[PDB]
Amino acid sequence: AKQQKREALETRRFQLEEKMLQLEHRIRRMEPAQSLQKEAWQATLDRYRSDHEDILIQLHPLRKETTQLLAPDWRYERKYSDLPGPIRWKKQYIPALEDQYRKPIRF
Amino acid sequence: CRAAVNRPATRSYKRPLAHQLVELHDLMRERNLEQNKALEQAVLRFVADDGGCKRRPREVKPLLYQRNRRYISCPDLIPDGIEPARPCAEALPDVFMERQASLVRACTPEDLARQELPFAVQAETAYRRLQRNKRFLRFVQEE
Amino acid sequence: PKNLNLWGKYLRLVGRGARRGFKKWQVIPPIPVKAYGREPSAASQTGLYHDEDFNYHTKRTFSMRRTRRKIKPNVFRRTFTSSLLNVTIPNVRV
Amino acid sequence: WYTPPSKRTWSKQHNKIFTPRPLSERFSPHKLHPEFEWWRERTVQPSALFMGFPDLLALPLRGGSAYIHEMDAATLAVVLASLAHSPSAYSVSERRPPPSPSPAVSLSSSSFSPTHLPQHLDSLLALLGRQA
Amino acid sequence: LPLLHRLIASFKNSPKMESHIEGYVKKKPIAGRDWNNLHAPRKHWKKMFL
Amino acid sequence: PFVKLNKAKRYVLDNWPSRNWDDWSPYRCYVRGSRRRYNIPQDLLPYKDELGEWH
Amino acid sequence: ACRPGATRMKWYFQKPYVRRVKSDFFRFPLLSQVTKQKIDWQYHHPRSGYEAACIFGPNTLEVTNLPMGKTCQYLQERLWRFFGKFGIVEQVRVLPHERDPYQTCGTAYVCFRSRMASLRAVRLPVHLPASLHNRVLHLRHLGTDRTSDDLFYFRRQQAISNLVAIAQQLYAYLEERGPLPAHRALRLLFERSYPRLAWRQAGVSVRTCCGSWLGFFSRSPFNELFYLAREDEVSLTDREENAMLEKMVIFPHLLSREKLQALLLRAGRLLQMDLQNELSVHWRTDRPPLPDWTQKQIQLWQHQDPLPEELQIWSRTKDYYKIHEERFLFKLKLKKERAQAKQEMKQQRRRLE
Amino acid sequence: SRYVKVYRKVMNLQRRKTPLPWTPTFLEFSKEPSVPFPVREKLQPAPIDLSYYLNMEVGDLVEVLHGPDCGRQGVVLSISKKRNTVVVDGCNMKKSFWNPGVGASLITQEMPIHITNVALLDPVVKRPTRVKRRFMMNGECVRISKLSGSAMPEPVSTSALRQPNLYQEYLRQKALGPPLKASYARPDPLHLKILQRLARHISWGQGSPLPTAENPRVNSPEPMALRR
RNA sequence: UUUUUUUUUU
RNA sequence: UGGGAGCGAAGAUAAUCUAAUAUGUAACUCCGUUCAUGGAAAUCAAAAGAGCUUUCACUGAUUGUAUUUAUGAAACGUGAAAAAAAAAAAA
RNA sequence: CGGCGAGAAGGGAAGUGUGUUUCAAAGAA
RNA sequence: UGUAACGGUACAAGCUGUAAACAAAGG
RNA sequence: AGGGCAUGCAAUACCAAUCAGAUAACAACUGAA
RNA sequence: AACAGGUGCCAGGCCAACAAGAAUCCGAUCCGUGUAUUCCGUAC
Repeated sequence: AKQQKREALETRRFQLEEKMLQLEHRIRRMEPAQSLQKEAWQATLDRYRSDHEDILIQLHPLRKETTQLLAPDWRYERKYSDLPGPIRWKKQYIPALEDQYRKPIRF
Repeated sequence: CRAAVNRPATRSYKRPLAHQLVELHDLMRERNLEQNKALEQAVLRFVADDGGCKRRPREVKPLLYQRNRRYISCPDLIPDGIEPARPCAEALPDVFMERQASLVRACTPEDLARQELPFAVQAETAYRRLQRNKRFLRFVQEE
Repeated sequence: PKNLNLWGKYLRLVGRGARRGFKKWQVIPPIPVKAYGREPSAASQTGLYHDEDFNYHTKRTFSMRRTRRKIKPNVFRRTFTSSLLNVTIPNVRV
Repeated sequence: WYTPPSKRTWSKQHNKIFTPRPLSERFSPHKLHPEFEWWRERTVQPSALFMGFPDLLALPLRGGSAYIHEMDAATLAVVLASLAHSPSAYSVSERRPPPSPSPAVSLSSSSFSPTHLPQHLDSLLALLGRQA
Repeated sequence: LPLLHRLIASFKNSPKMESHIEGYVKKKPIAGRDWNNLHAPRKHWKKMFL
Repeated sequence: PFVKLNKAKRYVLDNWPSRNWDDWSPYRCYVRGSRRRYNIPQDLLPYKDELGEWH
Repeated sequence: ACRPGATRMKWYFQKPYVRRVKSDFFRFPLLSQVTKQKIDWQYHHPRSGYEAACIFGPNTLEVTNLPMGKTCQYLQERLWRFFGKFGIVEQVRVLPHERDPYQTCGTAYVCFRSRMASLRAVRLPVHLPASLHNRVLHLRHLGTDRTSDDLFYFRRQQAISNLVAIAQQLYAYLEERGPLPAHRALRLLFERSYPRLAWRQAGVSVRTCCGSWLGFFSRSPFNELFYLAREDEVSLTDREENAMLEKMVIFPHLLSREKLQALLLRAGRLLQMDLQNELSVHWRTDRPPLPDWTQKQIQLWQHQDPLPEELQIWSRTKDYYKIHEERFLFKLKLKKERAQAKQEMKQQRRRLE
Repeated sequence: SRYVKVYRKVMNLQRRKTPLPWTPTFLEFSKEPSVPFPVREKLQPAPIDLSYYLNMEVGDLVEVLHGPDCGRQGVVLSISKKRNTVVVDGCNMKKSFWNPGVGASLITQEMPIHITNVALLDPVVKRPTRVKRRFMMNGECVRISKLSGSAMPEPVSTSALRQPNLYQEYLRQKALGPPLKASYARPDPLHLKILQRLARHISWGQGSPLPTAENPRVNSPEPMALRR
């Protein structure tokens, strides 16, 4: 249910970021000079700033919720529990860990 | 016209036209030649395929059937009270033992002249016969 | 014929059989690898041997004898200073 | 050798030391390939990595676990510094990005926060501190 | 046209049956059924008099 | 005019649009059963590239 | 069979992207206006279209619409050659293909040594021969946001046509009304727009192609159709041109239908030639000469030299051919001898001159 | 080598779909029997419907793993169980042909791809994963992914995925024959009706003469008399 | 001259 | 898989022996087979003319290489099957 | 009662006598 | 994918996977 | 396919110079497949 | 080839959910699809 709203929100944010980056580059290109155009661009960037911040405020809740099962849960593991409806996960490869010398100890 | 009507309707092929066929039919009718075998055969073939406009994939009639084939149920269409004719009272006599004298007779100049006929007359005769021999059974209400 | 830059001038416009049955010991001198279509070697892939690689050759005496032997290329060790990399590259096989 | 080369088949590469070219490689999509072992399952490796550890800046968007408790002092100091010295979201890696350059090239002072706001990392911050 | 003929032609679109391909010829043997085939399993012998 | 057309010939004369004499023009013709029409008095001549070199 | 090299290249057709469902952003992602690709928020960052500027510099170009099946290095040399006309080219960069490093994506960057030199290359587009798929290149200035004229050719064509039609109409008018004033006759001429055919006053095509009314008449094919006469027969701005035109009379030339047609036809070919020549300038104009070594080097970048016959000799099959045949060697010796005799004839002309 | 020819010849038989059609003629015999049949093994594992087991439905989102399309996402259009194949839009286009209709001169069509060469993407993760069915207390069936453990979306409507098959149309047109002549193509119902009328008189006329202006009459058909 | 292709009406 | 690429000896024939055939055959490594291989002329022919590539038949066991033993689907040419120059400046 | 838009790279190959023929090393299913 | 080990079944060239021969009834 | 389904076959390759192993700081250091 | 299976052994008319004879004579024990004669169904 939540995925669908997340999608759209994301898309919108994506678009707004590209427009804001284009406006910032245009403003930077004409630093040593003053004109009406520069003011216009500043105004539009100002607008888009809020227009974008609102999106992130709205988005925050969804991202957390969505990314629920992505991470492991000991509670749901066959090791720490025996209740019906188990959950399994695949081991990752962390160079930071793999490059280190560690003994097969458990305590 | 009979030879050409059977050819394809492609670019690289000579084929007559419908109005040309009617003009030729009238021209032949005028000279007491309307009853032409080749003309009738070409006319039938021309309308057999809408003058070559209609096209269908190559179709071959089946000469054999597989074992345990499909079954289709259908009632008899022949009007009631009709049955095939029965043979004679038991059997015919032997061919070599009994039928040795009746199978042979003296020849005549008429027989010689009939034997000395050409193939086209025979073919025409056959065609006419088959044409004439086309009949169907009638119904009570049809009469 | 076509592709004159490449070896096999007298082999293109011939019978299939000739091509299939062509022997390798009929050629005395070596042939360039680029022209011959030979695959690159592992030692070449690890260095800069622009037109150089392992080749083969055959011998012949007055007694109509023939053999085949392997020959290695000529490689040198040097040092190159790359301005873009901003680091020296010692021991470059060239 | 039997057949001569041409204008299209005169350049070759080593069997092992070569450049992948799926676009210019023989393949049979309409055929079963046992070599690839379609039955065998494979894990999901992280997309973003920093100092050998998962990138903390990509967590808010992409999610995933963080091995914060496995970090050493050395790693943790730099990690901390990273998150303190005006972090940017574009510093993370990309999966098959467009051929054109990325925004990371410039990395100038922007007037907005890309992807997420700075307020979305206190959870991680706490852990970092604890680890410290 | 004949009424009977019309009736008959009415059923032209009915489903057909199976048939063989053009020029279908059944393969038949010439040689006898008796021949040593000692490269066969136990239960697959055909020798009677040879 | 007296040519005994075979299968091969017939195929060409029936398939390839270049043999269509009903729409023949000396200034615009195909090359070999092609779909696109070429300019005979133009296409037969060379031309120079952006660099000014012959092509 | 073995691993292919850079010689072997394959490319398939691309199916156009159509969004069947507008409310399904999952299965039908929205396209991007910058990268021309599907919006991947999950793994791709937003672009701005000015990243190359911070890399190279302000004085840069954005060339797009490149062919396929060509090496990046070859494209770089071609581009350098092309661009060298204007000024000194700094560096040329090409983005390889995503799935094919040996292939070009379709975009490239060009850097110039100067601002004005760069500015001059933005005016007109780049046209490629058949060899290159006839791919028209699109340029853009990152420092100015200036684009090229992609429709130049197509607009010129219509101008040509309009010229033809104006000539015809003038002729007709002359025929129907005898000689007419120069300043008065011109008012009965019209042209049509390139985008959509709309009746307009003549003169845009004249100014485009010919450049002047006077020139129109002074042209090669045009002069055989009409005749101007000075007032006594019976470096100029618009006002002066008009004033001169005010006191002249046009006289037609008696011609047949076939001749007229022929002339009309000829005019078009001439005009077309003009257009072609404009776009097909050389790459070695106002430049010093080059050594033969350099020339050879240049050649090498496109074409390879033939293999020595010494080596080729060995290729002979022993089954049907003799390896070392005295007659075969003698034939080649005679050919080599004849080559010098052929060369002497060409060399004698320089001494004679 | 002097065995390539024969080798190839022999090999061809394998691919050959013997027996082949053969029309009869006058004093001519078939040769199909003389053609050896291909060699095949019987004892082998039984086939399986991978489509059914993988929980893969038409209209689902898939991504290409190998081939030219190293990374490319699409929508499943068609599934063939017997061949164990799928058709994915905008992928694997190699079959080209002449335009049978309005448009350019050449048109291409997508080709089927092995089911094994594709996988189902994760909803949220957007990575290849597995999907399992689960039944509720009420009998409601729900498709749940492995990675994210989330519910799968519904398939796309068939009305949106319906497209015309021009390859089939081209094959149908080719099956008939070359294009018709302009001259022949022109209709002529006025004379066609006269020819059709004469056809019935010729066929069902029983040799009777045609009508005339002076004698506008024709003999009636004769029935089939029974054998008394 | 000693021949020959059946549908009319999805 | 007698398909393609690298390397690649001997028993045997020549009534021992060299070349030569076996054979570029066997073993080893790699590509994994019509969605393949190949390819749209600086070719062939000689005063005529054919017109990318690929399969079959005949020419023909002719020409050629060898000789003490063999090997050789040669080139031009004819018949037949299948027929394919390029979708294309952008939106 | 048919009359000079009369041209299309200057390079490859073929007899070694070439006023002759052909071609363009450089494009996609 | 194809196979080997242990356990159960009637210790077996079968079946089966500690839930080791079945859920068939969601108001 | 409602539900369940220990263990072994040495597995970051749904990707990426080569050379041991949970796949090796440069160099030493080499290559017909 | 009515080899399509079974029924005690060789079955178009018997079991097999849709057509068609418990058919007559002969038979060592001994059923008996078997010999002789004859009827019927069939777009099987």
